[PDB]
Amino acid sequence: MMPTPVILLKEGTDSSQGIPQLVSNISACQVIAEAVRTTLGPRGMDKLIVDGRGKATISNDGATILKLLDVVHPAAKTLVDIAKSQDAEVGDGTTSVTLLAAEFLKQVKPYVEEGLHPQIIIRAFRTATQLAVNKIKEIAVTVKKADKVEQRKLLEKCAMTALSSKLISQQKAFFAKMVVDAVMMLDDLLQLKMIGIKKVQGGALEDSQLVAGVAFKKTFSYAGFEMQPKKYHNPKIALLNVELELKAEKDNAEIRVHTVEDYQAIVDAEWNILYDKLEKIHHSGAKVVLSKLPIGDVATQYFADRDMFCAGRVPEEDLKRTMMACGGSIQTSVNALSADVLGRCQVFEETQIGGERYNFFTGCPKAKTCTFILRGGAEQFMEETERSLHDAIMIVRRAIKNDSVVAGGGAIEMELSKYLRDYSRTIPGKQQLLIGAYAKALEIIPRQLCDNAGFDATNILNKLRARHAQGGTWYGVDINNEDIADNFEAFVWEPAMVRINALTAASEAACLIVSVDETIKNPRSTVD
Amino acid sequence: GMNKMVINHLEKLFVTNDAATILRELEVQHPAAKMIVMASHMQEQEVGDGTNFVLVFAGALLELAEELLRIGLSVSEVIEGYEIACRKAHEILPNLVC
Amino acid sequence: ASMGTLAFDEYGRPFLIIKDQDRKSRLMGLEALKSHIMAAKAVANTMRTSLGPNGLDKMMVDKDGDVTVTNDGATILSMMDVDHQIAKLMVELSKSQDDEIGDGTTGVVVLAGALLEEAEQLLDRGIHPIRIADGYEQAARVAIEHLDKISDSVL
Amino acid sequence: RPVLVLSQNTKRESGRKVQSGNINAAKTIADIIRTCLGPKSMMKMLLDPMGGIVMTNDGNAILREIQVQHPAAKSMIEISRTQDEEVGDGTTSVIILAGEMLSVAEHFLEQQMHPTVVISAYRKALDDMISTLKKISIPVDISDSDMMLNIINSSITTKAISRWSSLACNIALDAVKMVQFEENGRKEIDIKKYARVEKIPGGIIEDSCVLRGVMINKDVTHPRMRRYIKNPRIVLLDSSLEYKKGESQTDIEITREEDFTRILQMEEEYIQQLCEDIIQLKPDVVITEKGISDLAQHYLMRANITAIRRVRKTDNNRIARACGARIVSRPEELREDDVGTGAGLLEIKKIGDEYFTFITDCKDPKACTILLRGASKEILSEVERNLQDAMQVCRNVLLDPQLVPGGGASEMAVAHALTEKSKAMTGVEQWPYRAVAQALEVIPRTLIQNCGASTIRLLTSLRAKHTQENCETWGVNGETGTLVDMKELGIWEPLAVKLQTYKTAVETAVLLLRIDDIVSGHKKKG
Amino acid sequence: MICLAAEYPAVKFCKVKSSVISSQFTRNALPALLIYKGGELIGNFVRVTDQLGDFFAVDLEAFLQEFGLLPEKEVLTSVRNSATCHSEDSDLEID
Amino acid sequence: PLSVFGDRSTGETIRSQNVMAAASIANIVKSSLGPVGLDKMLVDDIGDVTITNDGATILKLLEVEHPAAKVLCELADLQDKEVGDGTTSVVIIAAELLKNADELVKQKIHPTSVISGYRLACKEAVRYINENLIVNTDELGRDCLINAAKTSMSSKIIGINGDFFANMVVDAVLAIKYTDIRGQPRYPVNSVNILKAHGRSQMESMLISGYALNCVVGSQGMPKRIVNAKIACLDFSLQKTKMKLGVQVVITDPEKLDQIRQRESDITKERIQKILATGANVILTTGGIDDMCLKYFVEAGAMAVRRVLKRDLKRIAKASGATILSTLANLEGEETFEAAMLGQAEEVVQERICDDELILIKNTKARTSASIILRGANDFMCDEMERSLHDALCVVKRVLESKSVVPGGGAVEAALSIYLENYATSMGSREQLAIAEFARSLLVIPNTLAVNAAQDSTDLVAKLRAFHNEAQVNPERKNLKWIGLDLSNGKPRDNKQAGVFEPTIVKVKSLKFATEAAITILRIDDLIKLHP
Ligand SMILES: Nc1ncnc2c1ncn2[C@@H]1O[C@H](COP(=O)(O)OP(=O)(O)O)[C@@H](O)[C@H]1O
Ligand SMILES: Nc1ncnc2c1ncn2[C@@H]1O[C@H](COP(=O)(O)OP(=O)(O)O)[C@@H](O)[C@H]1O
Ligand SMILES: Nc1ncnc2c1ncn2[C@@H]1O[C@H](COP(=O)(O)OP(=O)(O)O)[C@@H](O)[C@H]1O
Ligand SMILES: [Mg+2]
Ligand SMILES: [Mg+2]
Ligand SMILES: [Mg+2]
Ligand SMILES: [Mg+2]
Ligand SMILES: [Mg+2]
Repeated sequence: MMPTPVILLKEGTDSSQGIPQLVSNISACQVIAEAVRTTLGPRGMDKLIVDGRGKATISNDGATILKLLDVVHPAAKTLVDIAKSQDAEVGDGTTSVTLLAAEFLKQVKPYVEEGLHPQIIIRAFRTATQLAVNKIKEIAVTVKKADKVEQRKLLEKCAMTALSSKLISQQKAFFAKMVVDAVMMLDDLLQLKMIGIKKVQGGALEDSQLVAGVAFKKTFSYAGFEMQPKKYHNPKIALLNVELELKAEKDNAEIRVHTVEDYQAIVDAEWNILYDKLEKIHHSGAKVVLSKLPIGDVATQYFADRDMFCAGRVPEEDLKRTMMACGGSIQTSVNALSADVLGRCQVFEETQIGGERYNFFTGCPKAKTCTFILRGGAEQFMEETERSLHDAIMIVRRAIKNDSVVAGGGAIEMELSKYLRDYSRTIPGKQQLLIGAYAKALEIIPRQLCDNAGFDATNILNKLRARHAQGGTWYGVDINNEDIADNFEAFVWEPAMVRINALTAASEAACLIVSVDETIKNPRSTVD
Repeated sequence: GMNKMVINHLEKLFVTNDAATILRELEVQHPAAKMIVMASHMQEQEVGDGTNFVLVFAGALLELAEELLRIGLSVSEVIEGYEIACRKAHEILPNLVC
Repeated sequence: ASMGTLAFDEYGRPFLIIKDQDRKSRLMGLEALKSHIMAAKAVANTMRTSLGPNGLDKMMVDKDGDVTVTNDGATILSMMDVDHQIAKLMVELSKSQDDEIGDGTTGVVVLAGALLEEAEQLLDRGIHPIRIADGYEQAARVAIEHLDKISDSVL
Repeated sequence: RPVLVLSQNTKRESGRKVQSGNINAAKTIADIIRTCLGPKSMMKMLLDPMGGIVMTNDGNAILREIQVQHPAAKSMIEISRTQDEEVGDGTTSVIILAGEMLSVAEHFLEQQMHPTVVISAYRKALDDMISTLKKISIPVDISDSDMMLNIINSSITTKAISRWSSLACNIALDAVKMVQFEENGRKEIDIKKYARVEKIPGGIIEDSCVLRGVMINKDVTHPRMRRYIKNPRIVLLDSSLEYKKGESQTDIEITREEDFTRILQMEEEYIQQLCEDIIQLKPDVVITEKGISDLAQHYLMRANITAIRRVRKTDNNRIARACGARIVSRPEELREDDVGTGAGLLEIKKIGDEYFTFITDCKDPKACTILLRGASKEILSEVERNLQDAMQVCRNVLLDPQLVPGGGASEMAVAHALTEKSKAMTGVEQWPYRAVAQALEVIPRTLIQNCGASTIRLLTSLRAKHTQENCETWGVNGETGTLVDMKELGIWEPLAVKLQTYKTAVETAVLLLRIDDIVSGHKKKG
Repeated sequence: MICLAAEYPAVKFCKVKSSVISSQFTRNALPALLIYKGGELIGNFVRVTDQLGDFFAVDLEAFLQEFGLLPEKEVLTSVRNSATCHSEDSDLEID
Repeated sequence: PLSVFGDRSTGETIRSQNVMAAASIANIVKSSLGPVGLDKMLVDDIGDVTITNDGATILKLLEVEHPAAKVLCELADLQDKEVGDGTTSVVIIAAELLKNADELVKQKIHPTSVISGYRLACKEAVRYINENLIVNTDELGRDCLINAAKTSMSSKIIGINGDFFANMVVDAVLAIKYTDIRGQPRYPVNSVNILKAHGRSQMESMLISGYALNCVVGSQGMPKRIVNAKIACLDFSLQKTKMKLGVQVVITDPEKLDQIRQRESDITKERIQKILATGANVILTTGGIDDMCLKYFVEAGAMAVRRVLKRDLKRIAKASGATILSTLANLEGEETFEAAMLGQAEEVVQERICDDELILIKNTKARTSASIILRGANDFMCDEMERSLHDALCVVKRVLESKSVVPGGGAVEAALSIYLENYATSMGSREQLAIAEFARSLLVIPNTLAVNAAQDSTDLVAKLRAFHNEAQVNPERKNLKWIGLDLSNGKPRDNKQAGVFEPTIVKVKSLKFATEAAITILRIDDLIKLHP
């Protein structure tokens, strides 16, 4: 190095190039993977992360844990990004992607240290991943008769398998049945905004319920609200986007009068406008009035005098769910309130749930939405319950799209590893080592399962390898008996697309990391 | 060619093997290198590919010009020789179309 | 074990993974469970003296000097200035019991502290914490059924 | 919690960057003194850290006065010092050659050639270089004074002393010839110890001469002593001529009245006995490396003897060599053979405002002093450096009587021979061989650049001429910038100097090519 | 000091700025020749410019030697001789 | 709860940290292995520069903080002390062993099983080396020593210079040969004085048929060349006699002071006369000589050298047959010196070496000694030449002491890896894995050798393993055990045919030391770092 009186790049630029930087990138990926290892499997554990503000997040979800981590390593951010991608596309397997990518990099690291050209490793990864995806699609079990009973059983089993790693795994059957029931009621797009998630503190997990309709928290009742009846047996619901208050007609409106008679006429005209809106609402036959905009005390007392229910400032999502459940239409004007634009539910009731008042719309026969009311002893408890239910909902939706399942517990990966090793033993030998390394790296998930459960990983892996070699496809890790068992017969079912996406994303991340040979870091601007 | 992870002044990753992208994400301070970078960017704007070719050819030409200056040639003679050779290459190139 | 892993690479080059990783801390494995059990035990032992007819009140002082004398466990834990995350979890548990029922907000903390205290000596003997949680859930189901059995109705 | 493997201050650098940095540092070190080569070189002013000024064009002095941080630059400085110590000439040439070879090595290192191949090619090339240099050499009759003077002149035409060429050549030749010695079958020259250079600012440079003897900056101890003795008999001593304490603790115990006076009288009597022992040899001059007592001065003047005290040991050895005396420590053991007869005149004269002692008419003296008169201290220092170069070249010629054509003719001849030899290699290492062969052209190229002529045309013409059959002596005229024959111009240099330059340059390139990793900042751990 | 270090290799001449190590010491008290021997101050010389000037190596050498602080002064080897020092298994014959 | 004032690391964290430290130390010197290796240039932050390839020197010069890395550094130092060669190989092997053992441990294999497997693998590797991979030097002759020296001096600054330096080293080693009791030829290296001096090229390095002293005569009046030297070795200073602490001179009669002062020097004068009366020509003393005795020796036309090093004086006395005399005192209570105490040499000359002078004692009688004068371009190159020459001398000493050599170029490593991979299947179930990982770890040396040459390491090592597997399986093709790596062309080559040899003790000691270092580091699962 020489002073170079006129330096080329800006002062403070950091550059790392060659094999050492690739090894450092691999080590960083290993470090990132190590942070989420113990969260995988029914014997997994949760991680607690505290931000600068002092708030704590407790999660078993790999994507959430990685996001809460403030990763700044350029190569390590790839694992976080592929975890986010797996979460977005599938919703489950956010830990498997990171473990698989890190294990790929770990397996190919010794060849990197030996001076092997990265392009060869990338080609081997691409070939192995294509073969593995083809094998997954080939051996995935599907039934082409599609009856309601067996479809329900498959959905419930997939939901239980996706749920048997979280803190609600004790009530996994209950939660999975409830999640499948909620999902089956969505119409054609399976929109997540049509499934409500209400978290109410206090109460056990078994106290959580699914509403065959819509339910939302009471919204800032005005004076005179407590005189309105709080139960109806065949109400008609008027969904409005209207401000029912005494207010200026328009922001730029101005009234100019020069006689006291006109003054009184103007005051009475404002009152008559409000009362005309209220009378138009009342004459429609509706008994429950919900508005997106504030409802004043005058309107509240007017509706109370008519034995009618009012609720203003209802959020957008709650009104949308109410429209999709009862079957009305949101009206910005009350001039044409026909029976077509009026909702209908069998029973409306306001009850108390753990110190909160909730309005319930039940008995809807043709509802296309649902609302989850989750009970728990803590804020993060309910948050992680919601995350687990979201994972289960995503899995159930994907199963609805295509019921192609593979046995979990590492059985699918053992089959893939055996197939890949058999393929690799029949090629010249430069690609054979790398494909064998890929197959060996595919063993990470069952080994991690055994390690988390406290087993002896080596013996279980040996038994699994021997069983797969001698015949058997769905033999995986049996956590309860500390042994191996037929996971397909044990109903440890996974959608095939979960493993397909996991392998694809892990391979792409590994190829991207290997392809980089030089990293350059520009000096910071506006450090402050 | 191998991808390069380039981080600019705003913590933005740029992993790519595009020469123009790498140069524009690099804080180049030397003004002669600035001329060569502007030439590469002009090549990118006019055509769309060949920025790495432009940079490599310019670097090789400048090293060989340094060698020629060291052995005794003057700057003007080297410049005239490069101009004549560039004209000859432009004349030759159409005959190489396959 | 603490603060994470600091290697600075095996080639001498800088090894930065997480922003401000030198200023962050990390507890890994069984010692985290021991610390959490210890914190919960401390909170429960503080609460246990205010249980029953002969319980004694705690005399809370807020940041402004205002004085509150109370026996309500939920109120005491709400006004308690804690920093440990498990202590905050205990406070949230008391608030949950207050919201759902309104009574017994002190018994929940004592019961949780006793459960974690027993789980400590269960962990010391080489039992996976998930197994302890599953056994606790089974015993809780048994206790709930027994309560339903021995319950009595009033007019 | 700064857990680390190595120390915090340890810095490690490796790869292509280290090689590029080392080669660039060597190149820039060469570029520092590139312009100080040839008869048309320019002076450089060096500001010494201790406030002095060093004005010179010698490569070794300029490089020594420079402080550097890059270890490759330190290696180049050590190379220059080694070249100066071994032969005394060719420092600039060896630095430039090392830089050029490292440049042509970097050219290959940019490709995928391992440095070991380049080093092996360099070693083979160096062997062929030595062979060709020995081949194109010519013998010299050392008894021919004109040839020796011409060799010294060719050595000193590139220095500031070239304005006075005959005088400097005669001074150097006389000093080297009369410092030559042979005892017990062993031959020596010993320019370092004897043949002292004494510079007195003032006067004119044409007054500089080498004396047939020694000259010191000393005066008589007592003014009554003679300052001009015709044929002195000189006696040299180390022991003081004064009463000194014994080695052991020797406390006296006086209890009588006359013991104190007796002790003082015996001190005087011991001084008298030493003086009588010295006088017994009947000398004329007594020289001592230590003090001479006043009573000793009186007793010596009683015998008409000039005494000089506090002379440096090197000066006393030079006097002993010049006047044929033997240094004696005990006057009671003074033999006749120890008396120095052979000095033909001793004279104390004042130069400027300071007395100087001259013993300058010795017959067959084996040591001498070179009295330099000049304009100032810096000019005299440069003149002394040039005289040192001339004496080193004369000694090299006397020890090794082969000569090699100068003016870049040898460089071009060796380059052509190696290029012709490389045609039959038919291997992968032929390219570095030819490159390091052609790197020898940097010497004629630098000569032409300093002269101011056109480099490319002159190098092309010289190469074309050297492609002929008898043209190994065709080089570059340093003044007119024209192609001439060094058997006509007369510029010839010792084979030893060229051999040392070539070996040192090639081995410096080999040493610097071997490094590919740098770690620094660690404690000395002494 | 640089010149003195050549003839006195035993001494350990070192330099350090005042900033890295008071205000009154920085304004007009920078030149200090701190002499440390045995871990304690033997020479505490300050304001040395008054008795030195603004002086060559001879002046500083004399000033330090007049107080008996400079160690007593004591050939040029080729480069080096030693390579190690241990039980080097000197020559034997045995008959 | 511990309340220990310090930091504690437990479990996988400390194991990974130790492996990181060992791997970093290995990577420091991994680039200076084999002939295609390149040197490193160290700076001591005070301007001192050291260019070297020796692993021990590099690891000693560096300052290391982590203790697991200090273990490897002192392991390299121990390997240098007990063998003299293979200093980088042992460090690399130990680091690779630690890395693979840590991988096994992270795979939930108990460290005790890994250590037992490592011990078994080391024992069986040593046995296999001794029983299958040794070549006797009796049927090879001087060519074996020359080839061993050349192989040792590869990867050093005297590589291509090997054709000359190997002859020089072999002659120097054979010159100092002696046989002790039991008739065992013992070669006492470090008795070859290595003198360095910049100047002429490396080809001009001179091997002295005698001894070389880095000192000159004390007085310019003495002759600088004595033909028939009679060396007198002394261990006392020749100065003016001074009484000891227990003797004090007190004068009451003033007439005795002159006699006292005269005797103070007459004692030394009489000693000098007694020494010179036996015909002594060269006088060597460890102490100093004042000007008076220097003049005494000048008048006699004899050598006199002061401040001679003790080891140099002992070597000179042993070679020339002289006897060290710390004092002049016989068993009769007198003070005498006899001619039987005088050593003899065929010539003593003060020669000039690059503006400096040194004393050459040529052709000592009754015993032959040797010294080497290394000529280089600067101080750093001379130092590196000295280090490489010491390595070559140690290698030649090992080869001449134990007459077994092993093929070079990683052939031994590949053969051991194949044999141990085959052998692991016959022992245990988890120590099986430990032995397999030991075999895999032994492959790091050829991999590094191939990588340093910018060759395809994977293909070359695969071909080497195939050759050795064929040699081990087929019992009619056992000549392939000598197939190693030819880094010049990047092809497998019969190294025994090519003349690439190493002493067997190098491999054995390196394996044993690396195994112990790996076992020592692997035993740690917790670290407590007390705050100072
Ligand atoms: N009952 C079970 N038995 C064995 N393995 C299971 C069981 N349930 C889930 N798994 C395994 O857990 C892994 C996924 O763990 P989990 O944390 O639920 O999701 P993620 O993949 O997002 O980490 C799957 O590979 C699956 O094989
Ligand atoms: N009269 C001359 N004409 C042409 N070249 C000369 C003449 N005298 C000397 N030279 C060249 O100049 C070089 C000597 O340059 P010099 O300044 O002495 O460098 P250095 O001090 O390193 O020897 C020699 O190579 C010689 O060939
Ligand atoms: N000519 C050669 N050809 C192939 N391999 C060699 C040759 N010379 C040495 N080697 C190998 O290079 C390796 C490195 O040795 P080296 O690093 O010089 O020893 P040390 O480890 O003591 O520094 C040795 O194990 C040796 O087997
Ligand atoms: Mg999951
Ligand atoms: Mg392109
Ligand atoms: Mg109560
Ligand atoms: Mg010259
Ligand atoms: Mg070696």
